[PDB]
Amino acid sequence: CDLMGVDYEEMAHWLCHRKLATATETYIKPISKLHAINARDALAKHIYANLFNWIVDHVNKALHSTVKQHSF
Amino acid sequence: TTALVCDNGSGLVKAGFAGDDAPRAVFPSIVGRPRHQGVMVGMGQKDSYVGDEAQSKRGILTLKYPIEHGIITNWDDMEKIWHHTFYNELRVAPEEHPTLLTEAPLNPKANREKMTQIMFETFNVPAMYVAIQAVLSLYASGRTTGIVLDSGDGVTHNVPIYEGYALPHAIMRLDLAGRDLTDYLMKILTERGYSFVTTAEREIVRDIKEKLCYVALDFENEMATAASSSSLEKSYELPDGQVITIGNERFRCPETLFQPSFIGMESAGIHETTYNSIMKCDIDIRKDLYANNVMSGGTTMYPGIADRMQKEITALAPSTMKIKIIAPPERKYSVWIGGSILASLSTFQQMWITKQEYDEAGPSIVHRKCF
Ligand SMILES: C/C1=C\[C@H](C)C[C@H](C)OC(=O)C[C@H](c2ccc(O)cc2)NC(=O)[C@@H](Cc2c(Br)[nH]c3ccccc23)N(C)C(=O)[C@H](C)NC(=O)[C@@H](C)C1
Ligand SMILES: Nc1ncnc2c1ncn2[C@@H]1O[C@H](COP(=O)(O)OP(=O)(O)O)[C@@H](O)[C@H]1O
Ligand SMILES: [Mg+2]
Repeated sequence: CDLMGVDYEEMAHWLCHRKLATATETYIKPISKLHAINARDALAKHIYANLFNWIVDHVNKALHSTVKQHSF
Repeated sequence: TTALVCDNGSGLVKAGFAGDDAPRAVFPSIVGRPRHQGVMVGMGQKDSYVGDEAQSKRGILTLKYPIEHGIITNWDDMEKIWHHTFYNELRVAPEEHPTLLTEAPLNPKANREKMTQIMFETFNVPAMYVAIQAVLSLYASGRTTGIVLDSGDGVTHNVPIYEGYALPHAIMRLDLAGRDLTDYLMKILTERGYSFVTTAEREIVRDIKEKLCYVALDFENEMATAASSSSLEKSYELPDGQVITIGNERFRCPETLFQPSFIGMESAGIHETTYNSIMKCDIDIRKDLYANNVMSGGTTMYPGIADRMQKEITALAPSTMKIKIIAPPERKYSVWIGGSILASLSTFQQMWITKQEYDEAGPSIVHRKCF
């Protein structure tokens, strides 16, 4: 939470629960320790995959040049 | 193509697409007709209203519920409610999507025959299936073993299941209901001087039952407490802004589930029918049924019904044998969530009734394939 800035109480709350919502109502539901672990690992995989896609977008920003590509 | 998942009942209709996390269309299942002489000209007077429209206008209308006790008791209004569900409220043509439909167990066969006939002929749905509510509750709660207790408006039923096999001889059904709790609430409310006669008043009584009732943990102790003291007594605001005060009665209303003798039936309450259903199961599984009790449907939403059930079963069950009650907060929707899970499964895609099989076998096929 310090490294990311997100406030400790919000991470501690959301890691141990998930939210359902119909359009009219919303339920905060507890989840098993196994499902909590699966969700934490899915969040780590999602962060890493987006960091990889971002670093590739910057590499592309360096590699591109303005002239319109006719064929490749 | 995503199948539709539709769960009918007395009370709310719940519909949405399979694979969604929660139902997309939820609305009370009512068909309403005007009962006053329309005086204005060019009003745009309409033959009848469905769902939320009938709720808003309701002061003008006779409200009729087309399903009582999980049986469809006039097919024209039910077909209107499906028409409203597919075209108005999901806005998706049924000719694209398989459909999954939900029924209480031990219903008449004709209800499934007519419901499939109307789906194939009148909506041209390419494929359909009919699931049991209790089975779907297990998918929703994430289990393959347990005794489900599911109680909505209309039917209350227990279905024990053990590693994915039902036990038909142990299935129990009861006609205690949100609805009979409502009619009891009106008849007891009369005691304090408040008389709710018309159907649109019954909807008010239903909203009082939702907001203010709670299941007394020990009945006679809270009766004595409410006799002794105001502290238990709480008040509510009718739509016109009058206030009404309701006392001990607010706990008196949901106990009738535990003591049907109040409304006048003799069959024992949901705790003792749960125990009797377990006892109808063979002796080796019973530990696992006691380990899992899964509540479902809106009539199990009352505060303290989970703890009152756990206590009173523990009093019935042998003292060593661990009793657990599993009441998830979402449980009002869990029959839909289970239907969504089931319809999403790849193995299920084998198991739809298809239109060709209907044309070959006629509407009796449902008994063969579905259950
Ligand atoms: C707005 C509502 C209630 C009220 C006006 C709200 C107020 C707050 O209730 C009271 O406490 C007042 C009072 C009353 C009078 C004496 C008494 O020792 C206790 C109460 N009781 C009444 O005015 C009764 C009398 C009555 C008729 Br006739 N038959 C009935 C059959 C059974 C019981 C009683 C009756 N009364 C006319 C109504 O309920 C009307 C029909 N009720 C309604 O339209 C609905 C929408 C709710
Ligand atoms: N929080 C609540 N407490 C008590 N009763 C409720 C609550 N919410 C809904 N109900 C009642 O439960 C019934 C609806 O049950 P439900 O299972 O949702 O209907 P359906 O059988 O159509 O799915 C209605 O009588 C409704 O008034
Ligand atoms: Mg139901």
